[PDB]
Amino acid sequence: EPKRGTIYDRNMKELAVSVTKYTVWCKPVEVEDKKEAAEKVAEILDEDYKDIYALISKKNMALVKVKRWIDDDKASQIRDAKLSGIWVAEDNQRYYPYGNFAPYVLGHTSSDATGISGVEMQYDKKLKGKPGKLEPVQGNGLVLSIDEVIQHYTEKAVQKAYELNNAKKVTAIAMNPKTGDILALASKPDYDPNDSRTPIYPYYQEELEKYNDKDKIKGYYQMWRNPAVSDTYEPGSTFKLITSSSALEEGVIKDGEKFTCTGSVTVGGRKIKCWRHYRPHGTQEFKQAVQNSCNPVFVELGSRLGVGKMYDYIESFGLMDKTGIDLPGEAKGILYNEKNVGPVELATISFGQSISVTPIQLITAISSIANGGDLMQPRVVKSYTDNKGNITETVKPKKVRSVISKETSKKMLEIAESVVTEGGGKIAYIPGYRLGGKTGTAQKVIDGKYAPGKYICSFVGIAPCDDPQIVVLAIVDEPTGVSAFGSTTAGPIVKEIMNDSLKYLGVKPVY
Amino acid sequence: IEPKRGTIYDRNMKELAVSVTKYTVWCKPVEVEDKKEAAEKVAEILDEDYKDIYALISKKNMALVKVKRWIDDDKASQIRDAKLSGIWVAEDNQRYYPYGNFAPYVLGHTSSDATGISGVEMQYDKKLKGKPPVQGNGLVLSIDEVIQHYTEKAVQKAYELNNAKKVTAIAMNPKTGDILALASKPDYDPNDSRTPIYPYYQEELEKYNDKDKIKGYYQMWRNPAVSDTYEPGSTFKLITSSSALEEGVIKDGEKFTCTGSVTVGGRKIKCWRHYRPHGTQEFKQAVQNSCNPVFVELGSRLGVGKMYDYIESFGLMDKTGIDLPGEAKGINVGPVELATISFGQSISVTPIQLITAISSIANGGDLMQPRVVKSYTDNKGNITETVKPKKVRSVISKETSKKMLEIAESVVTEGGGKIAYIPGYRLGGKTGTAQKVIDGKYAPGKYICSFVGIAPCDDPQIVVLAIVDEPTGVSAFGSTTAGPIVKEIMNDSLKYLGVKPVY
Ligand SMILES: *C(=O)[C@@H](NC(=O)[C@H](N)c1ccccc1)[C@@H]1N[C@@H](C(=O)O)C(C)(C)S1
Ligand SMILES: *C(=O)[C@@H](NC(=O)[C@H](N)c1ccccc1)[C@@H]1N[C@@H](C(=O)O)C(C)(C)S1
Ligand SMILES: [Zn+2]
Ligand SMILES: [Zn+2]
Repeated sequence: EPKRGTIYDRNMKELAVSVTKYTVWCKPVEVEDKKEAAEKVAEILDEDYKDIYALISKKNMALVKVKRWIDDDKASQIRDAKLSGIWVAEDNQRYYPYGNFAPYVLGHTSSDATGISGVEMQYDKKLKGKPGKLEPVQGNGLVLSIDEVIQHYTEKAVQKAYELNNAKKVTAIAMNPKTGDILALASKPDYDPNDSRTPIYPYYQEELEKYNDKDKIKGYYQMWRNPAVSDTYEPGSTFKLITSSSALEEGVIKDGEKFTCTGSVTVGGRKIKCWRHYRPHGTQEFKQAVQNSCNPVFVELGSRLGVGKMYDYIESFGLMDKTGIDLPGEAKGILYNEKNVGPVELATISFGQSISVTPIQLITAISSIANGGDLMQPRVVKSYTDNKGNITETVKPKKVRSVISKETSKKMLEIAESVVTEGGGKIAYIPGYRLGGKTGTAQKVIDGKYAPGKYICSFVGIAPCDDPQIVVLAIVDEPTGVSAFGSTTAGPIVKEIMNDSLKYLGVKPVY
Repeated sequence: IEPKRGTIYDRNMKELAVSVTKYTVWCKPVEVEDKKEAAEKVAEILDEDYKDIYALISKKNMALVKVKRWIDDDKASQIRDAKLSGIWVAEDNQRYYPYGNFAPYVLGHTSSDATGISGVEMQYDKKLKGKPPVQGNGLVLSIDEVIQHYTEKAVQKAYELNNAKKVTAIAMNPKTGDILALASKPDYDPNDSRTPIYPYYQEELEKYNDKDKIKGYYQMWRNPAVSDTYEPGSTFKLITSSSALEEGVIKDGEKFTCTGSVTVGGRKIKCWRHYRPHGTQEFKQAVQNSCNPVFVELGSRLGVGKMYDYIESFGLMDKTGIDLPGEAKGINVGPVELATISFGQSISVTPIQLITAISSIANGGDLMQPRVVKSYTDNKGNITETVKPKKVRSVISKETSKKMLEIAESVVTEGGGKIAYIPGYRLGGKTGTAQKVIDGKYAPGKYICSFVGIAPCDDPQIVVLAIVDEPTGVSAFGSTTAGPIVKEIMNDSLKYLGVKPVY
């Protein structure tokens, strides 16, 4: 079996490496004195007698693995023990040196070192070594766009929010909007790629004993599923950045136009309420309606666009199609067919309800607003290496299309900054770093229906808005026992990741 | 009449800088006998505000007033044909750069009185100036406009891709010391030398009060390739290696062992790749893997004495004497400084010093004076004199030169330079990554990445130094940032130079 190629972060830190280890094997029948062998092996390996005894006493199993991937020192003690029916064999370990880290990027391999999830699978052929015969050649390596420092800050912020919000799931993606490079992708609960079948979060512990042995592979695939690329969700008010960009690009907002909030608008015989319908926003300039997250104003902009223009921009921002991200099992969101869209559906779409997207779709779309209107193909793999760590080839950023003009982009970045300085994203304000973004709080869809007390809260951030270098999307899925708002659950995630990442990146503060 | 300057040509006699005859409208106010009637006519012809023209011709206290500068020949004979007593037109030559925003750090530009204030325009101001009208003598640059276009294109692409503070590339003919190309982004347009054409310069000029704007101008105009110093990083291992081999301190088939670190006194210098040490290495392989411990050992075997002699001999302590203005001269810790110096840290050079040093390795060991001016012409475009290639000294033997060219090729075929590999073209070179020295202190997340290429290594015809200064949002390594710049320039330039592929 040949070693797989090494997977590096963008600073050439090893994230996944094939290392030559030794495994302790046993044929029970060939073991003369089982208590004696168990005690010798147990002492060498530093394991409890009763556990090693239970392994080498096994019935009807002709060949038993006693312990995988022991170091050379302990493997030499086993050999030199000269025990019967007990031996050591060379065994390639697929080792992930940062452990419970970036599992939904890296993925993992089966027993035979075949990639079965994440980058390990997507680039299985590129990573595979060339076999030897009774010497093997290590496979070519990969350099990710992922930065282990930003990934750490992302994992840390997401793990904190998961505990604090007692959430079903917390997910964050950090993107370079200029290139579409993923800097970080974290979701909790997650798994350790060093031990892909051992749940390390109670949630997955409880989910794996709702399956019999025959069907446990289904529970494993559930735990290995990348929520950033495979799950869909109604994005809430973050989609108001899409509606705003579309409205400004189409010229449907007059300069100095005042929009009046009375707390509701009637469409299709239904009242669509402002969140603050008890205390109407009254007269608003457009900037102030985004700051206020005033639903009726977005209903009006949706109507001025109509179903056709609205669906053109949704398609153009990439929200009806896979992003083409180089990870396995991407979904493509859920949207009502354009020609069956009624007035109430159109009105809700205008503020991000009755449309489902992946997190990757939504961050990719928002990144085009932060990149002069250019939609980029997201990617995780930036470069290929030989088996000695030498770069052989690097991948160019791919511009898919211009969604909006440079002028609309600049106006939107000025509006996004004002949401964080003057509006509903104030919680995420960092002095000197010109953070912009938008919050969402959306009732959760389960089996095509809106369930009660179950929300998805999100915040998308862009920094710095004068020259965007990082976009962060954080999603808190079903926060429990807390103020369930985008600002209070997800805003602190984006603020922490932005604060730590911009200082790591050396972004100069401007006060 | 300030006479026409000499024309500046590329080496294929394409015009890069030429004086063109325009016309200026003059007034002697005490002879405009019918002022606002005379100023109504001139206002239309020149299309002026009817007031701005009157205001100028009705000046009580001036013997001569310039009405409008650099007007076209139609309007010149229109003004002559109106035969007003106090108003005429005179010739007035304008400097034009037909390629516009192209090799601005080589060409430079002039002030309104046709005096050169940067680049070749200033360095050769005397040679270019006309007789007071006889047009001045012209220059033929070593610059090739085709290779310059390949260099500008590669450097602009890298500037955008890497969101860098700056990208700089020099192409040199190692046999002659001739500069084939010198480009840097951001740069400026010598046709309009005070209007920033890059956001970066738009920002840096707005930081000065209008009164103090000159420090801003001279910052936009500064040629980073001759005036800016930097820490070369591992490209310096080509100097250290050449020096080691020339002194003979490397034994034939000697093996060097990497275990992630060395001990050069109590202080232990570690390798850059101590996570997976390189193990046992032929010298070739130490250079391919850029193994720091090996170059420390080589440094120790030379001593401070011989190291500093070789550095000086390669010209790295002295100006090159390139014929451009404002060249930087450039910038204690015992065996520890000696150790770090061995791979290009705590040592600062200009890009022109470094490419000149590497060029001597690629030219059988002959250090050459670099030059941008190959020939002089008359005022009619005939060549009168060619500047001879000037050897400064032999730094190493043809033997050491051949060994170093074999190693340089192996860096690109087998080692850290693989990104730049072109089938048939025998490229060699070395990557560098350094932390940026600012006012003497290393920063955080601030790297200068570089790649020096030599091709073909069996008969070198071109050396290219590419430097990406502060790449942003991307992996900061010589190979990924600077390697594609050299590859692109080498690919386009070797075909144009008519280098035959050998498979
Ligand atoms: C966008 O997400 C909007 N959300 C809604 O209108 C929901 N139907 C809602 C959920 C919870 C409470 C009230 C309404 C606006 N943006 C939200 C946010 O920015 O957090 C909001 C709650 C301010 S309303
Ligand atoms: C030569 O430039 C060396 N560079 C360094 O030792 C820097 N201190 C460094 C920068 C980034 C990461 C680790 C160390 C060696 N040559 C470089 C190159 O060829 O680009 C290198 C990164 C392989 S280390
Ligand atoms: Zn409202
Ligand atoms: Zn080493």
